[PDB]
Amino acid sequence: STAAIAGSSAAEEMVALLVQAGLFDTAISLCQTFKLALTSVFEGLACKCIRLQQGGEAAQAEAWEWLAANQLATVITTKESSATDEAWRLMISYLDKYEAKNTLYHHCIINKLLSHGVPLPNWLINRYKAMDAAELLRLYLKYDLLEEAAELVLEYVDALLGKGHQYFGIQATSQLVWFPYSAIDHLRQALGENESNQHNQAILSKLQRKMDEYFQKLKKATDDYKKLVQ
Amino acid sequence: MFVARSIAADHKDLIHDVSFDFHGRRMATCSSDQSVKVWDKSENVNWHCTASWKTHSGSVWRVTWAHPEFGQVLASCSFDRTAAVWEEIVHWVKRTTLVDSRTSVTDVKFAPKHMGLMLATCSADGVVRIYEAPDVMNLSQWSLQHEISCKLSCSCISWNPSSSRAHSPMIAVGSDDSSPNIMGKVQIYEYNENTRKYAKAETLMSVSDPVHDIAFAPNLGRSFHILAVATKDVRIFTMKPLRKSGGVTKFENHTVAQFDNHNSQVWRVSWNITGTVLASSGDDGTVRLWKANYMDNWKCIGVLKGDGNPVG
Repeated sequence: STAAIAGSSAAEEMVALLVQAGLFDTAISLCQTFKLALTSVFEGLACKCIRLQQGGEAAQAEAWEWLAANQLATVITTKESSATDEAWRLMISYLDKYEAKNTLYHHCIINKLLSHGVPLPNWLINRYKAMDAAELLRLYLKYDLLEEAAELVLEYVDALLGKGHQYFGIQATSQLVWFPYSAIDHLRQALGENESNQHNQAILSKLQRKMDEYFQKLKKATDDYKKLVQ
Repeated sequence: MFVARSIAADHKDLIHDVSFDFHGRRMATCSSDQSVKVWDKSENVNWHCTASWKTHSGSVWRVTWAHPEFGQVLASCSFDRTAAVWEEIVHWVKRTTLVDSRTSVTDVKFAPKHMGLMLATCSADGVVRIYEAPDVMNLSQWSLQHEISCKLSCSCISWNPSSSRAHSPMIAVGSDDSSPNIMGKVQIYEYNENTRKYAKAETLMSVSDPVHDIAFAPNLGRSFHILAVATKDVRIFTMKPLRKSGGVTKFENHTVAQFDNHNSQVWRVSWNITGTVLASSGDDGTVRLWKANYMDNWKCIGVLKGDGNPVG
């Protein structure tokens, strides 16, 4: 039926039907030719991955199949991988090769992953922290992951202080010190609504104390560097 | 017939840890002079040194041989937050230097072969990092996949040797922190496939004393598992999984043996190939072997003197 429909249609329509059927690599190529963005295909791939994460056996086998229609770069002997993990790697590879604006692709993947919730893996987390930590924080608040948000904030503070700055893309002659204050504000507001969990209050207090310490040290370093330049 | 062999070590400095290979013919001896020597066994029992090289400035703790199916792969953790992977070329050659850890990597353990080549490193910060090599031909590429926070200073790690598909991968993590009040220093982490991440399953609150070494016993086609914990006293536990999902299957723990016969701190615990005889070390300088009889009663079967002679 979609065959007849393609018979008399246009590019956007083709892309739509291909994504629905599951032929993703072809959709990718078509998007590139007409300069259409790759968002659709990345989102479709993310959907399949979420489906497999929590899905039945038949879905898993069909998944293996459509992977052969696409192109898996290498063969890995891991028994634990199964079809689902193979589809994950395919998506990852397609992303690396056909990449454009970073914000767009990562965004759409993360959004689709949080269709019904998912614990992101550590490699992805680290890559994102090294590129766009602010966007990483915003998606947390979108689905109310306050504790993870606080952990990220603490790690970013540590990176700005020189401890593992490489993992956050912080270059540091002090110059760069961009701190996302608005996000911290929103986090505090979310924490101070229900005000029921004692543990939450405790973690908030700890974070605040640590931040205050950070700021005093920042002020000392400030005075020092100002004196130096002068 | 217990024999005594005196092989001149040819080591300029104190030897720390030795480890046999899978088939029992190749062994690596790391020493305090920052050198790792590989001794191989000929047709005659005589051992011969084949390769000697310097590895790390930091104090090398453990050396782990991988399954021969993947090749002659070694691993060495050190004080300087590094975990190097070694491979011969036909001389041992460093392929990677895992340095994601911010604190001294204390223990390194290779994953059972059925999962793949997944080196695991625990560090003093309290984070267990499980890396993974995608292709065995290229050993320079290692991608971190799972980081497990334990909230306590890790001292030792041990995988579950079980290859049963029903038993999801499990890793045990100890805590050497001399906490005055905090108990539960042995934590078991299970892999939930649905969340594709490691989650805590059971915490052995009974162990309230610093844990020096943990070791799983081969399952041998049994419903329950056995974990040996080396603290101030040797303790053997039995974790029977409960009935049956969306989450970790809770466990039921029973302490079946507790031996304080060492009268000192138990530092090391290791099982034999079939998990019947457990050995233990101590400050007394003796290695006591423990074996269970037909009535499941563990008893000491051998003690050793410092000069090398056996205790009669």
